[PDB]
Amino acid sequence: FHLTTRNGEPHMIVSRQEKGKSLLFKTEDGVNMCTLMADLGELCEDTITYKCPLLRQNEPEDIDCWCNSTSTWVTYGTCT
Amino acid sequence: FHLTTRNGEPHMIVSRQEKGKSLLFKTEDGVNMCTLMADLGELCEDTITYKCPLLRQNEPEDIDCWCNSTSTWVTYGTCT
Amino acid sequence: FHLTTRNGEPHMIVSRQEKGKSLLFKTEDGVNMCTLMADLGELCEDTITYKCPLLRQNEPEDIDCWCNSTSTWVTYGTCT
Amino acid sequence: KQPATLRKYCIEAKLTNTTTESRCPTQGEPSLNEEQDKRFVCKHSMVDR
Repeated sequence: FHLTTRNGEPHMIVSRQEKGKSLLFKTEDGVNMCTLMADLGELCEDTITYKCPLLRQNEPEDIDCWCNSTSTWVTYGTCT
Repeated sequence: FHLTTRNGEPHMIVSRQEKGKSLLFKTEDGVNMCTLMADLGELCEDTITYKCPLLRQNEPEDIDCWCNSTSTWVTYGTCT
Repeated sequence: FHLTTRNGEPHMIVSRQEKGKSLLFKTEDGVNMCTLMADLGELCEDTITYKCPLLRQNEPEDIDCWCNSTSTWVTYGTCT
Repeated sequence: KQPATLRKYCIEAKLTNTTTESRCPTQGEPSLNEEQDKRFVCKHSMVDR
């Protein structure tokens, strides 16, 4: 995935071949591990973009993306 | 995931932590690799169960699950 | 499959167990490879018979059977 | 006192264990044994394959 930013915050452009794998990227505050559980398809015009909240010792609820060290934005296409 | 059977055929009970990762399980006919692209959430009462077809050198169409050596059934919850 | 002829041209009587596999048969002009993508079922009274065109570096359109060296006729049943 | 009950109507329900089965063109209507279990709701349809 391509690591960029959105208003100072880290942003992940996730491609199709990353479905099912732990997303890791270094940050001043250590190594960040986001988990993507998404309709994740091929990167195209039909993108969706939203935030993966920070979750410390809390079970996830009503979400398919979350990181454990620093909240991150994520973007991926839905095409197939 | 828990490997069981459904009428002689292999059945995969897939949990939340497996979203995005290649599913591999040994079978008399070699190693089987199913690909799960699913609303895949937490295992709960709201399950859905269906089949992942065998696909030999054919692109997938209108499906989010398929194996490449032996057709497999899959089950997962949608809760979050 | 049983290889016979229909007016000098090769004819393939395709059975159920061949669904999904490349059909190869030797011919004076080298080895012919027909591709069957068909409702292909069990050989019975309800047959259908038609031609698989020769296709040289052209993508197939509106067809489910074609060969790459010599046009061939094909026949199969639809029973199950 | 204790008058005869005519009919019980369900006004709220939940669904569980949703299962799907399908066959290729030419191979008849698929089936699921739970289609014989009176606790299930089922539907038959046709879909492109």
